Parts: sequence; structure tokens; C-alpha cells
Amino acid sequence: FKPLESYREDFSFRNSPAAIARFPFPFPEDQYMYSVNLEPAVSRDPGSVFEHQFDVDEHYVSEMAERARVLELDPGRCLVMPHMAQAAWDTLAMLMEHLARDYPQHFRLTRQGDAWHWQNLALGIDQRFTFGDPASLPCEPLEYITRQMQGDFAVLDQRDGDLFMDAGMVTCPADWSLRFDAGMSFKQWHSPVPMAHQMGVFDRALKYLLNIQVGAPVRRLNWTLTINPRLDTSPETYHEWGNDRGKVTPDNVGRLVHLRVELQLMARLPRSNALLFGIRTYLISLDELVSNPAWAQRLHRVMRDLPDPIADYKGITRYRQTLVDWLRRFDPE
Ligand code: HEM
Ligand code: NA
Repeated sequence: FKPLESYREDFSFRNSPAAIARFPFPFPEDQYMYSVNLEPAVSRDPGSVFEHQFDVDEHYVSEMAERARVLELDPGRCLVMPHMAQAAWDTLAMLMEHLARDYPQHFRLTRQGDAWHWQNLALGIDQRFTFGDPASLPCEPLEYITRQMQGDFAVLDQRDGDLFMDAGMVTCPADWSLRFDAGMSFKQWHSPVPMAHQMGVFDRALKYLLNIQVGAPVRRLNWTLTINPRLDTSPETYHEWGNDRGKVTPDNVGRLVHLRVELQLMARLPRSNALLFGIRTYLISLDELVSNPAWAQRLHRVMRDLPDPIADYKGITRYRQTLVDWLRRFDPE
């Protein structure tokens, strides 16, 4: 873990060369289109973001500080409807188990029955508590554990042939809000997305997700762009970030425009039968990205050719031409 970085204000976040090398570049082709891009979330490629179910990286402490600031300002970024309390404990069990197995240098868990002892050495936390007893922890169980893992989480109730957004911790969204979406069903919360409904992507995806079983989790990548390494690109805080989309120039694209990738996990939670949706968010500046000339060339092509409704949906419209012109320099054809 490097020195504390910000994702707001002075934007001190930056990637080491190792963090650049493992960035999850999301484009298998020189153009992008929506699809059901799901695969089994099996461990692969040691050192990569796909090695473990939950990826903890160099920015862990910085990010947890960012989460804490968001929640200090707005505790309503975390919501757990009462029927989802068991699912919140399932989520805390899954995260603590995997973190302690995969990063034993940073996390430890020992248990006897419902007497659990969790240590997070990175954050100086040493907690003895009662699994299932929310008065035993300093806050509600989903908030407790997600204050200690990178990325956002939604917890979906599966009922009546659908998924319902009935709990979550959403502090680094790509321009959406859990308080807006609370209680919505799968196709409903997806209503603003262009193209993909008519394509069948959401029908097919819902069907795959409803069939997810314990021990066979699934993953996909999503992406967008963000100006500055701003994690909290929420409706709630628009006045703090939306203006930056007018600040891109030919001279500053490389330092301002960031590629944002979401490594998404869908995992069945074993007591409750709920579905955990992890949204692990990676950021890389274009100066960093173009370190890799194959990434640079491919991003030029993607951005030049991206369907306008998809560009508009992603919020790239205002700076897209400047961006495209800048990236063209890295594309020998
Ligand atoms: C339960 C699991 C999922 C949750 C909770 C979730 C949630 C969301 C939310 C809240 C948005 C933003 C909508 C907005 O603009 O207000 C979104 C966008 C999107 N979702 Fe999902 N989603 C899930 C699963 C999937 C799956 C399996 C696919 C498969 C393709 C998918 C594809 C998309 C697409 C294509 C967009 C537009 C993203 C972009 O263009 O950057 N989602 N999702
Ligand atoms: Na294809």
C-alpha cells in the first residue's frame, strides 16, 4: 500500500507500473458493443485481478478512506431492507472468508461457532463479535464489512422470477444511485441503457443470473470514462464532478481522462439464496494507459467508432472529439 491518495480535491491517485500492468483493459476488439459477456469466475492468471474472487490492490487504504468520507457526508449510500439482514451476514461471511484465505498477510479470521474474530491489519481493526448479532458490531453488518473491501456491492433478493435491489453499499457508482434504485427489479433499474433491451441482452442476462449456484460464481467487465480519478461520480454529488466534463483540452487529455473498468462478480449467497453483485472499480489515466501502445491504438478505434447512443449514455459526449483527436496520435493507421 502506497501513501494515502485522494479521489477528490487534489486527485493524488496514481498507478504504479505494476498497477498499470494488471489493469483490466476491457476491449477484446477495436470496436465495442454490448453483449452478454459473462464467464465463470474461476481463478486465473496469478497476479491479475482474476486470481481471487475479491481483489485487494495497492490502493486499498486510499479507497477505504474515500469510502469513509462518502459515508460521513451521506450515510444513506448504504441501505439494507429488513428482509435482507440475513443476506448482509452472508455477504460479511463470504468477504471475510475469502479475504483471510487469499491475503493472509493482511486479514485473519478465526471462528468458534458464531464467535468470530476478525483482524484487518491494513486498517488496524481487531474485532471480536457475534455472527448474526448486529449489536455486536459497531454498525450494521453490510456496512461493517464493505467499509473494508474495495468497490461497490449490491445484494439482490431473488423472488418471483426476478432480482430486486433490496440492499447495497454504493459509494463509487458510474452515475447511478442506490436510494434511487432501491427495490427496483432487474430490467427496471436497467431502463436507461440504450440498445441492449431490444438486443435481448437484459433478458438473456437475467436468465443466466437466476440460475447462478453456490460455488459457481460468474463475472463480466463493464467500462466507462471519468474525468479525474473521481470514484464518487454519483447523482448525489453531481455539482462536484459533472462540470469537469467541460475542462478537457488537447493539452490535458492524458492527465484528465481516465478509463474506468468495473470487474463485476455475481455470487450466490448460501443461507439467504440472495445474489451478491460486486462492482470492483479500477481507474487509469490515459497517460498511464498509453504506456501500452496496443491499448492506446485500440482505445483510439473504440472511441472513434463507438455508437453515439452508447457514448451519450456513458457521458463522454462533451469531450469526445478532443479525446479522439488525442488518441489518433497513437494509431499509425
Ligand atoms: C444484479 C446484477 C446487476 C446489477 C445490480 C446491475 C446494475 C446496473 C446499474 C445500476 C446500471 C446503471 C443504470 C443507470 O444508468 O441508471 C447498469 C448498467 C448496465 N448494466 Fe447492469 N447490473 C447487473 C447485471 C448486469 C449484467 C449481467 C449485464 C450483462 C450485460 C449488465 C449490463 C449492463 C449494461 C450494458 C449497462 C450500461 C453500462 C454502460 O454502458 O456503461 N448488467 N447496471
Ligand atoms: Na461478438
